[PDB]
Amino acid sequence: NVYLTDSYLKGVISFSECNALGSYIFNGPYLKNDYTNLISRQNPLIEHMNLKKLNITQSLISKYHKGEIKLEEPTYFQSLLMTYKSMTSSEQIATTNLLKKIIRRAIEISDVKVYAILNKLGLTIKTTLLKKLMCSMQHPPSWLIHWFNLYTKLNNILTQYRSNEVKNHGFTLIDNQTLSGFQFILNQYGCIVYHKELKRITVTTYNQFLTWKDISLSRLNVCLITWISNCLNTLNKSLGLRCGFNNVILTQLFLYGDCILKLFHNEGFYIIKEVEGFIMSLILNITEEDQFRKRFYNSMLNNITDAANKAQKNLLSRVCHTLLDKTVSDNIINGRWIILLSKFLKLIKLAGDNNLNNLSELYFLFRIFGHPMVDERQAMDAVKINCNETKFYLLSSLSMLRGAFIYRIIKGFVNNYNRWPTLRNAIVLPLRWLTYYKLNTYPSLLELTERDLIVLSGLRFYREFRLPKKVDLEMIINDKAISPPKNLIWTSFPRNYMPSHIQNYIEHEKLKFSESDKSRRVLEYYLRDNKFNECDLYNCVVNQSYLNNPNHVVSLTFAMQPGMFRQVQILAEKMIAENILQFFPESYISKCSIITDLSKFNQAFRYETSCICSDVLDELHGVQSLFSWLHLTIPHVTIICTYRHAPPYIGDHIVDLNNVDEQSGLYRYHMGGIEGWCQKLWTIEAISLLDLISLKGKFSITALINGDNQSIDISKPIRLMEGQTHAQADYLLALNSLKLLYKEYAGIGHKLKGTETYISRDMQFMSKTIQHNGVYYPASIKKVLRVGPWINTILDDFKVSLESIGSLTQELEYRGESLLCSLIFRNVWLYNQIALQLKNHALCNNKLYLDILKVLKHLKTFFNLDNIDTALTLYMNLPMLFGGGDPNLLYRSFYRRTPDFLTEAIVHSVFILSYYTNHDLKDKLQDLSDDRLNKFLTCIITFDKNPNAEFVTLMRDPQALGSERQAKITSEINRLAVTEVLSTAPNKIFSKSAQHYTTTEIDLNDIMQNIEPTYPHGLRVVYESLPFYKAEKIVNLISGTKSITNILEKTSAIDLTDIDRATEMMRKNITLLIRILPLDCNRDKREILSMENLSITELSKYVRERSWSLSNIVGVTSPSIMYTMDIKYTTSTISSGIIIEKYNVNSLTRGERGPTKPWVGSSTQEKKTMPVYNRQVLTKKQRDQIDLLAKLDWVYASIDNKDEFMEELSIGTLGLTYEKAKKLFPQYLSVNYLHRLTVSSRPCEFPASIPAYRTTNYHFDTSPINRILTEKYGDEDIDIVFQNCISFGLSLMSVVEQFTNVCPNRIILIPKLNEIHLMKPPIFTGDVDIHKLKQVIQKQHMFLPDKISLTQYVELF
Amino acid sequence: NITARLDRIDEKLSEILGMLHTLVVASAGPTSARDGIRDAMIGLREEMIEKIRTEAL
Amino acid sequence: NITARLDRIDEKLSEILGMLHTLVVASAGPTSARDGIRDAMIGLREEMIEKIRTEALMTNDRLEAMARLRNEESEKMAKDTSDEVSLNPTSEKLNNLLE
Amino acid sequence: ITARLDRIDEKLSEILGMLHTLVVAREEMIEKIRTEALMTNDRLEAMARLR
Amino acid sequence: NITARLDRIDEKLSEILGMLHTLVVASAGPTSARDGIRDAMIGLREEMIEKIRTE
Ligand SMILES: COc1cc(C(=O)NNC(=O)c2cc(C(C)(C)N)cc(-c3ccc(F)cc3)n2)ccc1OC1CC1
Repeated sequence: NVYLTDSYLKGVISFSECNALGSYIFNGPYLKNDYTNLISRQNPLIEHMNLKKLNITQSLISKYHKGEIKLEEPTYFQSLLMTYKSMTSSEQIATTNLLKKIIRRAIEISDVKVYAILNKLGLTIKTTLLKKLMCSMQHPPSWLIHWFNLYTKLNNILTQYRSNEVKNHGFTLIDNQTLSGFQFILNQYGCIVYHKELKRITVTTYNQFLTWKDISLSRLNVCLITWISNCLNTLNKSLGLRCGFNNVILTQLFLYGDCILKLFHNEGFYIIKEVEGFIMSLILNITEEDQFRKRFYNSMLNNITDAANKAQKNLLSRVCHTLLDKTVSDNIINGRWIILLSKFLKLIKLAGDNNLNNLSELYFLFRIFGHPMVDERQAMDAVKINCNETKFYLLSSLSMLRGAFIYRIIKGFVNNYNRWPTLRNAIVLPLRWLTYYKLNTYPSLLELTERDLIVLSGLRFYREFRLPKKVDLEMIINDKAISPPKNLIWTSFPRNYMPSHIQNYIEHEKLKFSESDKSRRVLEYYLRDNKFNECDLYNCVVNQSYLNNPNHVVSLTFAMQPGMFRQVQILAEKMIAENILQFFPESYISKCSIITDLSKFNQAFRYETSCICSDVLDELHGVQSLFSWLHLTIPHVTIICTYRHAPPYIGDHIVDLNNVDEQSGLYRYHMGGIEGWCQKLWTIEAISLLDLISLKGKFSITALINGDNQSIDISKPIRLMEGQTHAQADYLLALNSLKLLYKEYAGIGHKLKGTETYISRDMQFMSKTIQHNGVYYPASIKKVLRVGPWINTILDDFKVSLESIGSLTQELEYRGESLLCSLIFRNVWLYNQIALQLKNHALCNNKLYLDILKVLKHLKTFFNLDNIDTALTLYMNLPMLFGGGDPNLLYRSFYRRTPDFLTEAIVHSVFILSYYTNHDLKDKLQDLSDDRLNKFLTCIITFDKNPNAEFVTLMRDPQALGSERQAKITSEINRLAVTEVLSTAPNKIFSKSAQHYTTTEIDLNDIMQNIEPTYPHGLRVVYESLPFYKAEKIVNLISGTKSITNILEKTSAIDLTDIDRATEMMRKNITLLIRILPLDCNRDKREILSMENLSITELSKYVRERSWSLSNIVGVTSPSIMYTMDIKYTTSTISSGIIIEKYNVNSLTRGERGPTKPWVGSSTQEKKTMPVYNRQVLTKKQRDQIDLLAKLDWVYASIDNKDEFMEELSIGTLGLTYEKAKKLFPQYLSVNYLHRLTVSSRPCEFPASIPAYRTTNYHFDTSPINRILTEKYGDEDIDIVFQNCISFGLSLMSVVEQFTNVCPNRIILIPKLNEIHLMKPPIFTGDVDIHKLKQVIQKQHMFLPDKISLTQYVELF
Repeated sequence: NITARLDRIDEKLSEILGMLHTLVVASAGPTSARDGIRDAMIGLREEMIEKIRTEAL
Repeated sequence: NITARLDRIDEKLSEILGMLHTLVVASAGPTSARDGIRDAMIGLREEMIEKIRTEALMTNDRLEAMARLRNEESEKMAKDTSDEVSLNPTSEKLNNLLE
Repeated sequence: ITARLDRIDEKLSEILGMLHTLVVAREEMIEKIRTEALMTNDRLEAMARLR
Repeated sequence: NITARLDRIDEKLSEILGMLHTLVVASAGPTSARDGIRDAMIGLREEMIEKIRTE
């Protein structure tokens, strides 16, 4: 049993943890004089005792008591570390030299892709572009060397701890040499830093060290991106990013923010958090007129300075009674800090340069200063007041809200179901309204009156929707934790922090809870439930067993409650999402915009304001209190901070926490809305309020709610007086509507705040996304701060890390709009993980690296390469599908989606190999004196056939290759272990499923065996129609965790079998290229594949079929647009091809807009006739089980066995019998399912690699290719995605201007007809194995959907 | 006139109904659920009557 | 007689819609001893603007409550929606240093 | 019509008596549940006869 | 007609008088005016089952 610790911050820096450790170590309140400084020193944690008992720390402690060293705060040492400029002839020369190598290598790796792209477009370093870029990036600037050095030192302190803690448990790294001057005692339970020259000590947590490492990495990345980009832009102004930062200013920015966090302790983050505000103003000062920006600027300065004043107040109040009392600067008491602030902000405005690109990208600043040590008990105290406060409403205000909600529901019903909801109360309406009931129509907002909204509030509905009667296990199961039941809440605190009467009370309270109640995690909670049944959730919502339930608590850590109430919370949110959000699609003409933050907005809600609208959804679903569960239950439970180190003080002989007296971090009578819970109910009530305001103020509120930001838009037709301008009118309308918004929100318990609300004339910062004049200003750099060695993996998986580096790094291309800056940055951080950090793997010390070295020897001899260095340049270019190192296929630089990954991988390999073979990608494939591409393709098509489980595999990945011809993935590797741990689960729903899993994939493989043409996507649909699709979604989820074996073992340790499985997986995946590409004459093929008249898509066809032996596979194979289309820049006599034209008049169109409509590449729809019946009678998990079976009626109508097929497949799943079910099936008017089937496995849309706005610059004409593709294939469906041709041309327009600094006037794409083939719908011969089809349904019956019952079919009509 | 004044009486007596209903819905809250009174105030509905039948069989 | 008998019913229909357009409801909340919940409390407007003033119903920001229940605009509410927003004394210092 | 209006007024002056006892502060309460619950039940047994 | 409007009123005016009894009986008490809203709901359920198993 091994423990692998985090390499990045994934969690929170705990104020309570740092306070407890430091307070125990130094025998006095360290950070705050709370109860997590008292119990920490009376009864310390064993992990803290071990840290303090060390010989290194026992001497620092003694120095401190004798007064020789000054105890400080971790932000002080953050400032010290970050400005650590310690140099020698052996540290600033062995870091400059390593950086110079990384940069040269990344440019040399990028060179081959750049060569391929320039060769295709027709435009150790072969490309003169990267040859010029190399003479520029020869000497890293001192600012960049600074953060690279700091990141290397911090990171390889962290690596040295992680590997050594994997090797032996309890390891404490004691390091005083890596960083000169500093001395770390690092450990997963604490980090003690001592600086000798200054005589200072901080105690902090492992997460805070992770955060320091993250800060150094993030500033290294900001500097790297910036200085790659500035060199690019010194070469071509259109080759780098849109921003133009100067990095001496940026480093000064870093140091002044560090100084702010040094003066202000933890509190300083309050000030840093107002940075967003300041940047916002600088954007507004460019985009807005005087009154809007002046008002925002003044409110923003008030916000910043109240943040600073509150920061000083809290700092001096906190630090007064602690050991940090004399660590408060005199620049805080005497108010000189205002100058420091003035210099910080004044630097931001200088980094922005009054340029909207710099300003929008400057949002990375909000993330580059670390994270605060959030105080858990104080954040609860700030919320106790807002949630106990009594609210006073006019009964008329509640009636109008209820009525405006009921109006939305009546309107949505009439719009969807062509009907009014069935009224229990029709006698309540007047004649004017009761006449709207009978005509099934509604008045518009214009004809609506507030009396109408009062009268509507009396209507009561009959049930229109139905509860799902059997739990959806895919919605109740996840990786996160679960609050104990109330009586076991004390199990969330260490046994040492709890008094004896609580320890020996909770040793007896466990003897009366089920293993599921004591579980401590959701997955474990359900897997351990030996009395589980699918109808237990449903019986709770009907019997209302979640009311006055003595097991209820709320535990703040993010809030959580026991499983029985979390179930109801998720069900209530899900019913609103499925059934009710259809009615609320928002989830001079003086115009205006009002932006509000609804983060605290849940706090102000009460039962009187929530459950008047939520009571209308109770009636629609025929339930009592399901949607009102929160405000009816939480007022009776105790809200407690259950973070580990922040226990409550429990008075003697109090065991129940409803009897534990209130204190910091523990209170009662919380009225009003734990956040997240019921977030969807509060959104539609807010939209109803907006509709009521629009009525009261006579303006046309458009709305847009997304998370915690409500972006109202307001219009109000007026005609202005003389001397009043449009801007003045808009400002007046904004100020008036703001008054009304305030009054009406206050009418229901909600007091807005000038800080969190503001007004603009144009929709600013709508999605944390600066769109201005249709142009888009990205925050791309912010997305890429934490790109590094082992990101986003489990057990440091080498391939997933590569995948995440590559995926995150094309935010610099998709949004940043720099292909080459994304490329070079990708290659820096890829070369670093392959060539430098691979030998340091925490679990596989250099195994993976020795495998890479022998894979490179193989590559060297296969392609007869002159070096093992030039063999790594090749390994990191050829695709990851063939066991290579390239995570981003070259096609994704032009369009984001493809139906056929294998053709893209093969085209990528061809293009890359052209670098060494000097083939020309514009010219047809030809014979050349060197055969390296012939050898590559021959080893690809020629190989041993070893098909196994062909059909169950093509089902769960319709693009799988088979015959061990592609790299496996963690789900397949871990599946057979997941099912063997599940076979032992006490909950029989998973036990029996996992016990029958292997047999069910044996016969799920036999079902579609004998259907002579193979359609893997139809196979996908058959798969999803069956209860195994849902059985192994729970398996695919559990196989993504770490330590699958211990899931039921109650440890965070990774089992050694899991380590070995992951290690074998990684080593096989690394070495795949040796097997895929053998040297042995390419399998005794002394005659290599010929390239004259070769079509790569026929080759891909052959490789895929051969890989399974399958005589025919239809569907999947599709050409490559990159390969298929030959790029031209003039119209010759040929007069063929797609034509992409620039409609702008200016040569450079990056960061512009154009007349054209944006190109969303949407798939032509699935043309069908929807039959007439009562949709709402069926639950959504019944309605898409019909659309699946109807899709199978469509695809497989021609099989010899269809009547029996859909008879057994309709009775098994739906419960109807294929003639009662055929009535509900949509009837497809589309002949070709190959072209039109919509299924999980197929792209829904085909966008370009281009921000949407930019597509609006180009006009595409596909007319000349429909003339050629018609007179040859007539009007038959052919096999080349239509959307992706346009996507390719559009992206091609950008990429050419990136490398040329001119946008082409037009580009003509001329296809390779060879690559284009007919795609007509086959006739499916053979039967279905109908006894095997029933075997799947029977052995996986527990995951079957709800049966369309008999009291549910008669009322379908 | 007569048969038009009852229109006003109807339109106002409907507004009274809306008022008094929203007041019942809001007045049956955390302390009614606690005392087992909310269902008597908002009235039994489909999924609970269905259960009472299934018990009747 | 049917224009008089009908008018006396139309006067009890304006004072039932006056007594109902006047009610204020206090959200249910913790008791003053704060050991339990007390029901949502319904009462006439003016009798609700004295129970806040008396602090009989515990409420914070009581002056804003009285002002808003009255069809009246307070100072903080007028401050927060004003056409021009006034810089606090230290934000005038900051603004002077940024200039 | 006179009797109808008299009966309307006699009930509208008894609404007020209750509407004053409300801003100052079961058989009739539990006959409106049973009646409506019975109506939705008999509306549920209309769907049970079609099956 | 004026009897199709003088009969809609009496049924609209009996809704109001039923929604005033709920509010007054809930507010009035408690612990002896609410314990009786629970016993009498036990009665509701256990007499609804008795009218249904005999139809
Ligand atoms: C959404 O998944 C797919 C879509 C398509 C698709 O769209 N096939 N295309 C045509 O059927 C078509 C037909 C015709 C005709 C009727 C002869 N004039 C012309 C053209 C055409 C194209 C480009 C041009 F520039 C001009 C014309 N395309 C193909 C495959 C797909 O995925 C499956 C492989 C897995």
